[PDB]
Amino acid sequence: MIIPVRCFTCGKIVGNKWEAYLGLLQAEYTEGDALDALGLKRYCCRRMLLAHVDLIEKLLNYAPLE
Amino acid sequence: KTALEMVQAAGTDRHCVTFVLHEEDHTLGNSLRYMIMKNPEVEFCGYTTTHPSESKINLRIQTRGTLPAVEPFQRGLNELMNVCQHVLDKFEASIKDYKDQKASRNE
Amino acid sequence: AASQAVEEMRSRVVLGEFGVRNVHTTDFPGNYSGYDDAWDQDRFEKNFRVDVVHMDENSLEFDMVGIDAAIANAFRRILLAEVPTMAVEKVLVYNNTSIVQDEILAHRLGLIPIHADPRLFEYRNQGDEEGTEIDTLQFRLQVRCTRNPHAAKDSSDPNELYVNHKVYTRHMTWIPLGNQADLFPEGTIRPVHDDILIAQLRPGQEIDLLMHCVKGIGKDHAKFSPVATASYRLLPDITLLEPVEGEAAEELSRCFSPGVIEVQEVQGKKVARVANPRLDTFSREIFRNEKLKKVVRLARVRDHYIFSVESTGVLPPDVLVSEAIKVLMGKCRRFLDELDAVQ
Amino acid sequence: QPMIYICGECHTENEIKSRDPIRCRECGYRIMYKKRTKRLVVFDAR
Amino acid sequence: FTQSRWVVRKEVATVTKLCAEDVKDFLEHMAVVRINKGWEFILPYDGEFIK
Ligand SMILES: [Zn+2]
Ligand SMILES: [Zn+2]
Repeated sequence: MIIPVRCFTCGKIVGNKWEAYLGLLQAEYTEGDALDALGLKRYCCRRMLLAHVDLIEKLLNYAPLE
Repeated sequence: KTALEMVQAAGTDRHCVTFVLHEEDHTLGNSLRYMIMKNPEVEFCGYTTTHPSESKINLRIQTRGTLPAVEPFQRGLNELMNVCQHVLDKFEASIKDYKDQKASRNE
Repeated sequence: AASQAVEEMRSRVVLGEFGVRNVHTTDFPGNYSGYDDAWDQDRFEKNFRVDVVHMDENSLEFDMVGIDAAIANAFRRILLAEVPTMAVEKVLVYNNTSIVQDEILAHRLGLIPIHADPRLFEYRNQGDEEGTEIDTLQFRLQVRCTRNPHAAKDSSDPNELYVNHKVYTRHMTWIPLGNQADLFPEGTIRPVHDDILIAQLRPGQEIDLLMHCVKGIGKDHAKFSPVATASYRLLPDITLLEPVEGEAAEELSRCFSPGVIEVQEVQGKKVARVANPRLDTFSREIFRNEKLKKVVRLARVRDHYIFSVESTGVLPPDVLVSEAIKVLMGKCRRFLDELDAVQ
Repeated sequence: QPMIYICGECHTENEIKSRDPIRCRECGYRIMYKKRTKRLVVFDAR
Repeated sequence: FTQSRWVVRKEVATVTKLCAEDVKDFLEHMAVVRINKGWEFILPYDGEFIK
């Protein structure tokens, strides 16, 4: 649904990387260059952002609102 | 309430005794085993965790002559304490020196 | 001869093509005939040394020379799962109206690192859920999402339609308890990161809750650990048995990481030299090259450990390592006092 | 005093407190949801 | 696109205030991506005066 705070395997904080990752992708980067720019080295951490699906954006469109 | 138990062998005169340490695991077990094995009066020394669902280790000592196994145990603990103290001193000194050099280099 | 074979067997870990060799430790009295291995305190203190090679905020790398794996691994395990920190433990929630469930939201709040110093608080006793100023901290989170009155007609950008539609970790306000307001100056108690996204709202929805923070260790729950990852590795030492000249020198330099091997001109022809072996990852690619399999030897020094501690932000890493060293002293002191009491 | 059910479509508070058949007061919708509780609940962040 | 051969602006959303996805859809019909160089017109110039 929403980005997890910490990488499962090693415990690094990745919860604050989502907006920056999307911004760097928006700048015509590639995923490799973006992930290296954010500083995620161990491949146990790169999959935490490279394989995420953001369902909360789609779910909130069905949520009640005024 | 007690965290240590000594259970002697079947019929041996206190030179074959198992020490049951409570709320411990490999962190102390392996270091203590290493330190005890260095003592040339020890014939056999090893530990084992009883069960994954329990917090214990069974350290075993068998001394060569007749001296009771408690003395090697106490010696090993003391030597380990001294080792860690010395390591702490050296590490702190080195960190402080490097920080001083950083504060005195590039300015 | 037997002398150098035994020396290599007792001082080097040899990386073969199919398996590591000489993995164990054999420096105990009686294992080798020519030597003596009884514990000698002066001989230990003469040879031990520590080299700090790099350090900045939330990072540290240093070397230990002369220590053995049975002790370095104890320090590593202590670092992972016995240095105490502060983590949210109870969440009092009233009026949760977001999409995130209460249990998931509480779990998420559990994992946020806090910037308190865990050396000034005590373990909370069993029961007594209320706590007090000496063994707890408190934060309060309260945000409500509403439509932006000054929104343009575009009606397309979520950042403009709504206000406070994203709940970050900077909306948590420290609530001083007892006399803590005086001892801790303003700004010291706070979440470390300030960017972590907690949840996400739409207009009309509201989150309002209080959370209590207590002291623990990583052995209990992985949210208490102060270290992102702490590890160590043995210093590599590559050695080449015969000189390598010509294009073979370039081939050798390519079978390693960029920095370790260097090629230089001595008379007009390329000579290979192992320059900086610290940087090798041991891809073991030289065993693909048939000709060069027989001219290199791969090994690692047994009594030289290269540590790499990276903290999560609660405390600087050097302090963490100091505490890790002190914990083992604590354990052996505990057992010594116990033994004296029983005798 | 009378209890409030939120309409399932327009989300306008409605009070029934009677056997009156379910139907929204503003729109025609026929589904209602209870409001959240007022008591607090304690969770463990584990 | 009429003013310049290719549009480097990733952030057309900043000018025209739609969500980024709409901007990417709009670019998709008539443009193609060039790495670290923005978007380029999909097909090249022609001798329009021949007619
Ligand atoms: Zn990781
Ligand atoms: Zn209605």
